[PDB]
Amino acid sequence: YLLNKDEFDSAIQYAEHILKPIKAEDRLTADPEKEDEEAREHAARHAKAVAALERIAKLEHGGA
Amino acid sequence: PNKPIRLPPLKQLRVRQANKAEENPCIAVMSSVLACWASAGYNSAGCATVENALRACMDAPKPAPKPNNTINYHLSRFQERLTQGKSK
Amino acid sequence: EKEAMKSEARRDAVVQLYVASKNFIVDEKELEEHVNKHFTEKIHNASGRSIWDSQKNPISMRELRNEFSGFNTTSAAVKTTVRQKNVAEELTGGKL
Amino acid sequence: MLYETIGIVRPGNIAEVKELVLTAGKLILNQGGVIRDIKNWGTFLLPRPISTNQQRHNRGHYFVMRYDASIATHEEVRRTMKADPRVIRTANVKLGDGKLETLSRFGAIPWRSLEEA
Amino acid sequence: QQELNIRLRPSTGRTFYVSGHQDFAGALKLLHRTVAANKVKKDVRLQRFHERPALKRKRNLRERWRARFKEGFKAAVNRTFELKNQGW
Amino acid sequence: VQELLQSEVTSNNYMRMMRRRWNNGDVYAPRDLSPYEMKGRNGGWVEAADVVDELGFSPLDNYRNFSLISDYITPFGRIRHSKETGLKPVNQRKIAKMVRRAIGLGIHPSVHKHPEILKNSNGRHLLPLVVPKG
Amino acid sequence: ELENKTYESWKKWATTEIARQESARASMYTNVVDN
Amino acid sequence: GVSPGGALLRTSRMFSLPPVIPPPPGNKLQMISERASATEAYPTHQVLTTFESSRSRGDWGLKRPLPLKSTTGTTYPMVKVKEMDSLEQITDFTSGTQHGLTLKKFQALNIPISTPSEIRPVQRSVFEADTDVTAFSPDEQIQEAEKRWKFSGPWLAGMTPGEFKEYLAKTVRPKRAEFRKFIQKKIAAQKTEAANRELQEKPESITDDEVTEYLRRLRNDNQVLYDLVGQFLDLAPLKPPSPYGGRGPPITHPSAGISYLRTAAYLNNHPIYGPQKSHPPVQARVLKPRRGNDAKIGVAGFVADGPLGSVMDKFDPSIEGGAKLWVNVDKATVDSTGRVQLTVSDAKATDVLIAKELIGDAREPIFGSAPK
Amino acid sequence: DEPYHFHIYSHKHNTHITVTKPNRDALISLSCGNLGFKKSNRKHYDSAYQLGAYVVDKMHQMNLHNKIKKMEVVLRGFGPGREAVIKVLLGNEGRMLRSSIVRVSDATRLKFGGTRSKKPRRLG
RNA sequence: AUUCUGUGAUACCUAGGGGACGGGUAAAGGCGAAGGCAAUCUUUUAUGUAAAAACUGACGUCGAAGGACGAAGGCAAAGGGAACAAAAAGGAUUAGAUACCCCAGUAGUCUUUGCAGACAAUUAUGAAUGCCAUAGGUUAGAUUUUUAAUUUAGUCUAUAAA
Ligand SMILES: [K+]
Ligand SMILES: [K+]
Ligand SMILES: [K+]
Ligand SMILES: [K+]
Ligand SMILES: [K+]
Ligand SMILES: [Mg+2]
Ligand SMILES: [Mg+2]
Ligand SMILES: [Mg+2]
Ligand SMILES: [Mg+2]
Ligand SMILES: [Mg+2]
Ligand SMILES: [Mg+2]
Ligand SMILES: [Mg+2]
Ligand SMILES: [Mg+2]
Ligand SMILES: [Mg+2]
Ligand SMILES: [Mg+2]
Ligand SMILES: [Mg+2]
Ligand SMILES: [Mg+2]
Ligand SMILES: [Mg+2]
Ligand SMILES: [Mg+2]
Ligand SMILES: [Mg+2]
Ligand SMILES: [Mg+2]
Repeated sequence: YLLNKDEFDSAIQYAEHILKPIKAEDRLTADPEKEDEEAREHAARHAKAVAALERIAKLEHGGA
Repeated sequence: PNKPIRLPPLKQLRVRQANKAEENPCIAVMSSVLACWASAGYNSAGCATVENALRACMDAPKPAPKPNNTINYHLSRFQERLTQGKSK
Repeated sequence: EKEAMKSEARRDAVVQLYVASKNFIVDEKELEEHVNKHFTEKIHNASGRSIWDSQKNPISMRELRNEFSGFNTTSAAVKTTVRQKNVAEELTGGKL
Repeated sequence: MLYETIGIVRPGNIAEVKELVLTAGKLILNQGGVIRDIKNWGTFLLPRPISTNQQRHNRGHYFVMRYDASIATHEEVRRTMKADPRVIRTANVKLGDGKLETLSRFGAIPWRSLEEA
Repeated sequence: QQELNIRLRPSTGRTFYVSGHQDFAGALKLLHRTVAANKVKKDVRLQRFHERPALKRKRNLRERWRARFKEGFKAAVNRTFELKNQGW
Repeated sequence: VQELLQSEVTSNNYMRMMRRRWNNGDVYAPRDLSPYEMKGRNGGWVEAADVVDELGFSPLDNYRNFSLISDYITPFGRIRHSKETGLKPVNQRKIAKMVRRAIGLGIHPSVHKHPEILKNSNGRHLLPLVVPKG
Repeated sequence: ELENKTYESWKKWATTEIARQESARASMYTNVVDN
Repeated sequence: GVSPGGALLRTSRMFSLPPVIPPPPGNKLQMISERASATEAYPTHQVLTTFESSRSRGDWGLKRPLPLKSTTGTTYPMVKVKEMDSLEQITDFTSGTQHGLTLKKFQALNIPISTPSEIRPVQRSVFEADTDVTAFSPDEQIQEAEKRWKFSGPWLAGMTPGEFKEYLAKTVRPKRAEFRKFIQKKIAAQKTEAANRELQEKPESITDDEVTEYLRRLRNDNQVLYDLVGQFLDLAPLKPPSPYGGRGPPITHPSAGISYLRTAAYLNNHPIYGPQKSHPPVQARVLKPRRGNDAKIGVAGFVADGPLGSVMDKFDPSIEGGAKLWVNVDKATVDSTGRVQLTVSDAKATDVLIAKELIGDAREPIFGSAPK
Repeated sequence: DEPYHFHIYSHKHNTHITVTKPNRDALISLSCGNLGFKKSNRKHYDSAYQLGAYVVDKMHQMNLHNKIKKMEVVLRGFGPGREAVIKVLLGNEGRMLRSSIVRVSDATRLKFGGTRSKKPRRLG
């Protein structure tokens, strides 16, 4: 799809940043067990995205 | 869907039959009489009414014809203005 | 700059494909868990044994025209939010 | 490329339709593909009674599968499906225009809505 | 149905049912309009003999022009009365 | 009291002749009540615009929609002309090819509308059945 | 007042046009046998 | 810079004709009739008039004189010109009385046009200086954006799925760079509000990476961002989090130029009966009786819903000229589609007798022969 | 339960009328030649009308106007009998059967391509 | 009339098998150098068109010959064979009837591999370049105050100068 490893990696790093769960705006009432779990759900959800996207953008899966 | 075309130049823009050539109003009545004879028989009594209606046709006068339709006169006025021209 | 615009447009398409990757199946574990959940004999309100039973019919033209001619009335609320969000994402560049 | 396969299997036994989905699914994942969605439509009427493998079928168990795979993988799904005697009929299609913007808007298989394009 | 299966055949599509506001004579009229709109009678006449591709292409061109000429003629006839009404 | 029933018949009769649906805000003149305006010389219920562009969907990507196929075929399974659909030649070809694909793939009938759509339309209990005959 | 005079013209047309349908409708059947 | 001939044509009268405005919008996906067409919601062409000495000659200031049969005889000379010269070498014109006299009949009701209300009836004029404004400053905040009525951006709920995609692709997509600047100007207010609030005990306004982070912070609160996005694209408010965001903003002036009165809070001083309690009634025509179970009435040429309350229930061919009903026009407003909608209400009994008395239709006159 | 059928096959040279059971087994399969009409007299509109009246009459003898509660009329072909037989059912002969009709179908056979037809005739 | 049918036809059904063909959509529509190309999925192939930029920098047009492609029919080989149908033959019509019409019917049409090279293979108009005034349609885009105008490349209709 007219992509390259550079543009592809730049998009992944950009999507992970804008979708990164923002922690509590303060530390007073910051709930730990609810923030640490969102970090794993984002990390796990991120790894799944990199795997799926690496397979869709693969040039070996293209046509003529 | 496209719009109506612009007619090419014609020798004359007109309709063949300006006035509707209506049909004899009783040819339909006879068909009803002929329809009963096929289902109820000839010398039956059920068809005794339709036969009276058929006899009533010819005893009545023929309606007079309508005045001619002036459509063709107006079509000839706007021909060059409505089509691509007029053939010579 | 003209080639950057083509690169930024090519990037937004990958960010949208990144968000949509939540529901994809990439390993046999998710495949099995997905099939065992949706492929059962009493999933379509069993009674009913077809998607036509649970969901009446696939949306037709009449149903697509009534959404913009007949009603206009509250369904426009949920429709106004999804559109109000798309304008923000495509303008902000993010995925609000 | 993004493909979509509609499979119509014999009705009556749910274990059969589950074995075909897993067989065609594991074949896509092992070959390096990505399955985007698998919808389970139940058993309803066929376009007309069709006979296959010495049986007269009036209904069929539908199911749609949308996946990103290669040409070789796609041609093996069609070959394995067609070769199986439990499938009444199969329909395969290549979704989208082949571009990245249109290909990024294909998610879940719709029933009460359209494919935005 | 769950017990008996529907008879899915070309006649299934050309079927019209009798109901409260539609009697047998009403279903016949509806059947004739749909059979005419779908040009079932024309197909039976064209499928009686074989028409090689060139003759079919040239027959369509003659019929397609007469349809445009007739449609463009009705627009000029009615455009003439729109102007006559204005007094031109 | 039967004399009251015939009134309902005469009333609905005239209601059928008023071939117009009045709406709020619609301006009308003394001429909009004459026969020439109520007759409705327009013998066609033309469509406003190209729905394929207004709804913004790709037909080929929606071939699996059985209701969409039955909407663009006549009861006899014949694709509808652009006169009825009111589509542009480009969108007419996409919807025609969308019908041929569904029928060609063998997921939609070719001589009538989908069976599951006939089960819901009027005449449900009257659909032609197949007696086992044995 | 102009609407009144125009409404009447429609009433006469409707009254004369409905008689056409009811008459042509009843006469649709070939009940001319008078059994 | 222009020749004396070109200078005269500019200020000419025929050159001052307004362009033909688009017709009143209707259901986009709904079917319509293309051959025949009735009167429109509001006029789209200008109505023309002449002197009585010129009309007899057929001169209407147009290219050619109009035919006398179709333009003479009536009382009000009114004409609508569709093309000053068509391909038939004729001036395609029609009568303009369907709208010219609908305006005079409406203004005869002597009622203003109020802002749409929700259902404490408070009829507020639409010409108020606080609401009727179109010129706004970039500093214009959000709380005062609801008073406006003319927005540059479209109403997202009213667009079709196709028009919305074309909008996202050709209007908002190429405005990303401009929007980032719009944030920087806000940051100038964010760093100065906290840096200048203690001096009484501007910032660089140019950043690249700080903007990217500020937008992320707003992902937890989507409402504060929509107010920031809408303010930039100039979108009409949608939901309360007020100015009747149900059907959308009006496509025209709230009054539509049909009436310029600002209130109906006045009493009619009768010659013999002194001031009146309510405005004089107006006779309406019944259209489409209940037996849709809703009735329609024609008041001053406009169609409205019958009063909330027979003649409006069942059709009666015995009534001459149709069924007619005396009513009082309570409120008049202009919806978002350009239509003029009236909230008609049934008229009192004594009032209809007072009105009929002047015109000479009252059977028992309230004056002279009214002992009780 | 499926209704009875009143197939009416009519073409340029003859007309066939078949009354079948719900399972589509023929009860009365007659043609214009069954009434004695010879080679060319079978195409006449009048001969198709008598066949319709004859079949309707034979149904009464078999006591089918009481046995048949639901019936379907299937039309095939556009010959003279398509209109003739309809006026029999719609006329005074089908008075008893007209009330049991629930469907009106058309079974005219068309081919979407199909085998090649005869070559056009040169009559002149 | 020859012909089919009591060895049960036509008509109405059920269950299996086979071969080709391609209804609507469809249009003055499109595509290719031409011949020609119209059901559907996947795979695969060279041009062409629109708008913006960037790039090469005359790298272009025509083209005897050679080579390639080239409708239908036909030859050769191996398949296929439902339908249609030269031939051969029968029944009619006719002064006579090879014929036109009819009952039937083999090559052939279809598949694969070669041969063959003739066509009203036509726009009765070789290809290409520069240029000359308008109008009304239509096909695929582009721009816009996307209503409707403007514009690029096609195609057709009717005219001006000629
Ligand atoms: K027989
Ligand atoms: K050719
Ligand atoms: K033959
Ligand atoms: K011979
Ligand atoms: K052109
Ligand atoms: Mg022959
Ligand atoms: Mg001769
Ligand atoms: Mg047998
Ligand atoms: Mg085959
Ligand atoms: Mg076709
Ligand atoms: Mg080309
Ligand atoms: Mg060359
Ligand atoms: Mg050469
Ligand atoms: Mg050859
Ligand atoms: Mg050969
Ligand atoms: Mg051979
Ligand atoms: Mg060939
Ligand atoms: Mg060769
Ligand atoms: Mg040729
Ligand atoms: Mg040459
Ligand atoms: Mg062409």
